[PDB]
Amino acid sequence: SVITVGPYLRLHQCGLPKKMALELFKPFIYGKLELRGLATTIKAAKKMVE
Amino acid sequence: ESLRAATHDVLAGLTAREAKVLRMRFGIDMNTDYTLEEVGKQFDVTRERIRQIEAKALRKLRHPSRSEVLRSFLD
Repeated sequence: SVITVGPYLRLHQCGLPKKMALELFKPFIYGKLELRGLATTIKAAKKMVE
Repeated sequence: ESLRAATHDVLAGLTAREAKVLRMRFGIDMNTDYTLEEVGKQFDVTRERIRQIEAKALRKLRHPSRSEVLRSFLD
């Protein structure tokens, strides 16, 4: 994606859009959703993410 | 994978020889499935009783709270 400045950041971090965050970390999200039991199975986890 | 794990543990929840019946009638955790007469030979009781066992097991699992977790796999 396109970059923008955002001066207030600390030197060791970077601003990342949510929607990309979901797209990338989809499987991590599924794992955590199933671990804590908020979702019965992976399919319900997918629906809950969408 | 999740489905095989869940079905294995839920079969473990049911009785021994009925569980083996249901595994043998299908290919669950096993190779080619044998038709009812051959499984009945496997227990040496070879007749409609084997399908009686099948229907009784199915009936016994119909009761909710055990299969709903597997109900989730439908969509």
